[PDB]
Amino acid sequence: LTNLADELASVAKLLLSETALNKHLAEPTDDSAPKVRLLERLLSDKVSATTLDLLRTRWSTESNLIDAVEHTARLALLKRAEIEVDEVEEQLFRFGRVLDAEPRLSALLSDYTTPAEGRVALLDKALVNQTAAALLSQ
Amino acid sequence: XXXXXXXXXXXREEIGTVIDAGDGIAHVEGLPSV
Amino acid sequence: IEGAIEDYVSSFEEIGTVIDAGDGIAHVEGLPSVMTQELLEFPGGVLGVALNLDEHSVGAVILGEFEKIEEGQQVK
Amino acid sequence: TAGRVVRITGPVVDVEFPRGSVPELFNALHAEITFGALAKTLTLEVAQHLGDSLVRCISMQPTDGLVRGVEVTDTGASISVPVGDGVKGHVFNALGDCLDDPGYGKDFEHWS
Amino acid sequence: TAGRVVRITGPVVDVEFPRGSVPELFNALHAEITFGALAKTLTLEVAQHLGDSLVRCISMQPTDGLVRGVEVTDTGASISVPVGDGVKGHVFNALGDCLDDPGYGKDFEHWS
Repeated sequence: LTNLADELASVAKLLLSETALNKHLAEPTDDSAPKVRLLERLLSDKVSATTLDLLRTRWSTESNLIDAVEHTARLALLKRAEIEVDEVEEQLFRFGRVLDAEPRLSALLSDYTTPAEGRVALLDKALVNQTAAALLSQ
Repeated sequence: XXXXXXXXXXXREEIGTVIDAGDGIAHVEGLPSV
Repeated sequence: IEGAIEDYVSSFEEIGTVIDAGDGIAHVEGLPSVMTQELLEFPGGVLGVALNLDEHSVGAVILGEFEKIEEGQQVK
Repeated sequence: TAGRVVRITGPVVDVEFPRGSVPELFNALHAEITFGALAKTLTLEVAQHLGDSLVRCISMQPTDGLVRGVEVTDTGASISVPVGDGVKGHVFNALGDCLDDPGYGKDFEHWS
Repeated sequence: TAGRVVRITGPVVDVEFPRGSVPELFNALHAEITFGALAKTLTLEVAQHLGDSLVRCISMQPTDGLVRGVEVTDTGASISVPVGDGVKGHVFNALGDCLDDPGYGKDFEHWS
């Protein structure tokens, strides 16, 4: 679960950064054969077999196709915590309380218009349950 | 407070670049101080 | 990376699908090798003229009974 | 390396070039139409830059038969016409091709 | 606590505010212009709420010299005008300051 969530988070980073690929793969086809063709070309060097097998699964637009990778990664990592459900949920509401009580910190956290590495460093330095912090870092 | 203020601390002339041009209009990206 | 992405995009008997239709015009997805003003055919025996070729769909005017056209039909 | 056709709408054609290889305004670009009896070399003129290495062009011949994805080569100069005292007597189209003698004027001084 | 300018087009200025601080319709906002001969305080009236904490405003002085990302302070009330007996015999601009004797209205009763 932890290995697969890292593979899905890292391929989501490749998908949001490779905009030319994103805007080309976000188009429906009459067969899977080209979809598997680029999947075999690009997924083989840096990703695990389970992650590739899941990614091998039609979406309406590129934003939704990218979001669906994060959604699977969140599910995976939360299933990994469940395999501590009360402690991850309570810590995650508590981080939501800290963010909504501090509107300058929540706005400074709006990092899509900024370098995401420096954002993740800043959040990990400001922020406890390890998996709740992992979801927040994801 | 403290950790956030330190992260804000850790965060010549201005250059923009032309991103569109035609018919005597040009759109420039950057120049946050113009 | 980008050259492998471009090589793949070049690699694509081709059939398209109607993604929108109305009033005597339809939009086709696919057909990555269609000529501008190529004559299309639709499943009801209906023809169309590929006037507008966008980055991701082809705009076709319909010739004859456009009532026989609906979303998700194939075109060739 | 050279550009590709990416949109066609009547006589207006969009062409995408590599990041650094984008033509100036009013350059002449060639493109090939190879269908059959309709086949010819198009001349396109650059009219706008649309951003992200994409330019919008105006076609000097009917685009009929042009297909998305064909290669387009940038000549690096505007549309040119033959000039000289030997231009008198003859009939030309806009591109400076002679209609009375098809090979004529190829060796004359060309102005933009 | 205060907002900042996001977009400017002619007389219309869009401003953004912290999550709870969004001002009502028809409040007066202030913004500062800092360049040379154009340097003035600018007063700016709220016309619409655009969602996602954005607010769209109409400028009273010309927007020439205004810059993106400058601070905007909500005054918490509408534009206000001096009213009273001592208003008779003076000339006011729209905003209620006296053209023939500057500052004259500052000690009157003001109305929305």
